[PDB]
Amino acid sequence: NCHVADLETSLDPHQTLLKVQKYKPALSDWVHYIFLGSIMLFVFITNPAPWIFKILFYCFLGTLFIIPATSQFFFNALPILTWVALYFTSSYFPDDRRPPITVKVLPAVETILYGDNLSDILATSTNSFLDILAWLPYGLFHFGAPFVVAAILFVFGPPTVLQGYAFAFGYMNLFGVIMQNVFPAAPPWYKILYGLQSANYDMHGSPGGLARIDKLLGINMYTTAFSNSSVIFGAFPSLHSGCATMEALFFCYCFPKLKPLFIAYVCWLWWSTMYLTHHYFVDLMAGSVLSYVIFQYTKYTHLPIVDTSLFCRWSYTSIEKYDISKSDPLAADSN
Amino acid sequence: NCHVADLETSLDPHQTLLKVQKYKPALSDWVHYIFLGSIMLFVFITNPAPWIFKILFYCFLGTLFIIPATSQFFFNALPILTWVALYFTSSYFPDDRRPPITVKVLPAVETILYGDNLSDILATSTNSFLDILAWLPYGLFHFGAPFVVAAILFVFGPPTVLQGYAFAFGYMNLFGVIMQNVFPAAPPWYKILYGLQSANYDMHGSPGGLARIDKLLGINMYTTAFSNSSVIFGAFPSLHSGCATMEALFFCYCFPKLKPLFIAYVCWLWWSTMYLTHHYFVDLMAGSVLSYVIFQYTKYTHLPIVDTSLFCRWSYTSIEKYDISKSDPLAADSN
Amino acid sequence: MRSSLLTLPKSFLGFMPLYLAVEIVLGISILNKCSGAYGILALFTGHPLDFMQWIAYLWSVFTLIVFSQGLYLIHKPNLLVFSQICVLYTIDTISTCFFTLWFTTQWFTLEGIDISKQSATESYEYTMTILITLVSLIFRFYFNFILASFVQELLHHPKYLVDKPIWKRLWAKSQKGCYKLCKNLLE
Amino acid sequence: MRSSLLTLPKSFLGFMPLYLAVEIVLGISILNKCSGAYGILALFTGHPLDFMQWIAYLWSVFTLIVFSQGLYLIHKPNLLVFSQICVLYTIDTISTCFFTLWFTTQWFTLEGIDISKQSATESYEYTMTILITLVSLIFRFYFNFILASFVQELLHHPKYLVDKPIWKRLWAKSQKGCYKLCKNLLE
Amino acid sequence: IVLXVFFP
Amino acid sequence: IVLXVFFP
Repeated sequence: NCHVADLETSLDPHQTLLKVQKYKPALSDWVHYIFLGSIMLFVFITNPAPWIFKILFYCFLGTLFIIPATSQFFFNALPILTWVALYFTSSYFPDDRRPPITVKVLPAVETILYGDNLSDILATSTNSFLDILAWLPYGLFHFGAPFVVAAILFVFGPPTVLQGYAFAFGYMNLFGVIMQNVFPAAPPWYKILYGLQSANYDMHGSPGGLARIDKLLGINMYTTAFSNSSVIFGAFPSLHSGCATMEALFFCYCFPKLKPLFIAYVCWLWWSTMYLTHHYFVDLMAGSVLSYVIFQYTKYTHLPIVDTSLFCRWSYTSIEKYDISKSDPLAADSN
Repeated sequence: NCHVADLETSLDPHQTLLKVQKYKPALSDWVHYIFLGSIMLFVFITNPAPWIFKILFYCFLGTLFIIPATSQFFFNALPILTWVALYFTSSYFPDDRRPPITVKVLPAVETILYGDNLSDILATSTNSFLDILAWLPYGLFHFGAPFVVAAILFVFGPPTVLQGYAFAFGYMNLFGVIMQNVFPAAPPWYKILYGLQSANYDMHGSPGGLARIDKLLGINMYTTAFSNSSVIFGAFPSLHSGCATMEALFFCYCFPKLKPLFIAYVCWLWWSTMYLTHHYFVDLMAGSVLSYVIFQYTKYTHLPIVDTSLFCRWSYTSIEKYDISKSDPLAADSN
Repeated sequence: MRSSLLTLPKSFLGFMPLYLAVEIVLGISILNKCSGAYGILALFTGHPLDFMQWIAYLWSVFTLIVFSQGLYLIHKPNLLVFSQICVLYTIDTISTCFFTLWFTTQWFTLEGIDISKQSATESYEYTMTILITLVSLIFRFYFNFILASFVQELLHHPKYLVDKPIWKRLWAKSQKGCYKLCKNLLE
Repeated sequence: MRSSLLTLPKSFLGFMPLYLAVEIVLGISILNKCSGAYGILALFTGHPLDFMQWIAYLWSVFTLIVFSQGLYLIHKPNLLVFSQICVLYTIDTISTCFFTLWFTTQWFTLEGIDISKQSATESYEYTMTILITLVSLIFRFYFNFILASFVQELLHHPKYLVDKPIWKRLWAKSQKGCYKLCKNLLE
Repeated sequence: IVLXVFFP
Repeated sequence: IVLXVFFP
């Protein structure tokens, strides 16, 4: 029997319920589940949608959570669902119950801590080749990357690496949404277009350089899609940068041999985001430090120890959780 | 040492945290705490009030929850707090996101299952003595009774009876508020005044006979206080009847010798509520059956076994939880 | 008079023993006859009742005393008492069906944009009325089956096994005959 | 040159060992010098920089290579390397303070009812600016103390104990002198 | 007190 | 898809 390798092949909810009978939590798990269920049911009550639609959705979600195979998948996916639900519900928050827009704080922190307005620096001179070079990681690889990371981490990573990936990705995006709602901020194209004056939630967003991309390949793909968005002032912390950093950290954790590639990818994505005038550098750095700390916790916790002689998941015959106490250089005088 | 009798005299949060380390839950407790924390944080996000006020309130509530003596008191009181918070927050729900008013369902169920409109029956002939006789249990003893029940159950009841009282009272009132928000209904004075036509949430409530009480003792105590309320269409289930039934059931549980007194009190309160034209009889019966089932659970669970030879709490030297399995008449052939 | 299958449950929705459910059933029933008590108050207040409501209210009080005996003897059975209760409760179930039909007939013979939305549609009100009436009727029938099964499984046992003015003669003969009836039906 | 009390923490906010915090500190620092890398891209793009920004960016890259060595040697210490890192990080802390003052000066020299509420008050914007700048500065100083303490408690041990062109001579002499400096300061 | 009215 | 825009 190769239990570690194989997924769950049982289909009876009784097993799940008896596991919940058996499982023992700690304060970590108490606050985890209390917080996540809190957000879930808050979204249930809020989020204007027909009550029958919402009841059916949550009932299907529950019966998907409770059946062992789909249970393990979607129960681990839980934080991602919380992120998505809270994001759209927050799109349905009321206009004058959310904080005022800070159009002056991000340029201040950036010019103070990093020299100049780096978005303006990288956008001083633009052309078509650079427009495409920025369009790729912004609009294509950003959206395709979480699923590719899941597939590659599932096959080539050790077992249960994907659980930690789901946990870290979900909590990163959740804290990102919470901090975007707590602290609103106008992205750089706002200073480019209007300048320094004060904003309000009754103005439409703008693409930036994706407008040039739209002109290039003749659609209107992005102008309409942006200019009626609800996260216009949602440019702190970065979520493009946070996601890119999380994906690259997990690639560098699972594949430690071809590592420079992923750092080059992240720098490509940061340049792409500040090229199209969608972020300040402090935005990307809030996102990146958030993702970094989250991943450090999740790696010196939950995540297992990768092996280097083993090809793919189905050749891993053990789960090995990291150990803070032994591994430290500043040991207990073991020799 | 008389551990059972004495309250908690430690004052260090470390003990509480180590208890939470030690404590082991079941699905009952998982759903309990998830649901209660869900409602708490939903109220936190909703309930328009200055964010600093709300943060201070919740921080004080937490530090009150975490210190052992006040911890046991207020942590057991938790469902009552959830009830109060959800009630006022629901007072702050938006006007057109809550169901339409049913001004025809309660009279229908009442005339169908109980003969006639009993509120009209008891209000056919009114005077001053009856006005006072109805004013007492509605406006005075109703408000004074939960605290008197707590005091008497604490002194004369066994230890931990008050925990079950807090649990049952809180969950009764919580389900009452939830069902009042799910299913709105116009109380009998609505049919008396307007008749059968359709309501809307932009009309003011009315006292009923408390208007006569106001005229009697010259104030304006009740007319103004009612005619700008937010639970005008909140007359199902009854909460006067639910509270009266819960208090009387606990009195009849702790004091099984002078029991007819409490039943007479409940019938007095039901007459008082249908006299002032504030409830239908189906209202009171929804409230009473809700309270009855809740108390039956809480008594054949959590609640301890009362003794009859023991005067007051501080003479109880044991806690004895009821036992379904042994006590049933339909036993396992024990003799 | 003869045997009959009459399949009955041995739990209240699976998750609870019979006797506790029996106590809950009796308590739920007693309350709903407090309403008859308030009708006899309609006697004093002045509201003019008619013969059908009088019958309903007096029958309510009658069954209220009997089911009060039942609620007293929950924890210590007595097969006469509970057989009387079971059959009297079945008769009361038939009477409840008759009276619900009578009174529903009674009542249906005797009866900008946002503000438009805030008031329930007539279809919704009729739907809720029918839902609440039928929920009560199915719960009545389930309670009746719970009582029947409790009496049956009191019968098939050991201990609980049945063996002054016209008052006591009549009441004790009523219980004995009712036990005979229930025993033939369920045993 | 002589001894000094210099009280230092032996944890990051109590709840974590020094070496893990050291790795986190180095990683947090390396990112913020990727910004200097993008300044050297400002070289190509066309934006005209001035000497102060050039100094900041080149110093950023310099310390970026050094702290990259640090991030490589986290799990296996090497007292030369980490002493170099500690002192270079302290010099960079002084330079960070100077540059933050310079650039704040730089920027402050070079700069119905509902809609009124939706826009932040100037006091709020200045408050947030000062909050975020100072949070960065205190976190910088705390990181600096973490590095110092890690080097000290690497010193007081066993194993971790220090004992081609002008390139390698210069770098190895730099590490040796820096170790001497740190050893005198902390031991 | 407006809950389940007493004075405020 | 409007989340973190792809097509709808």
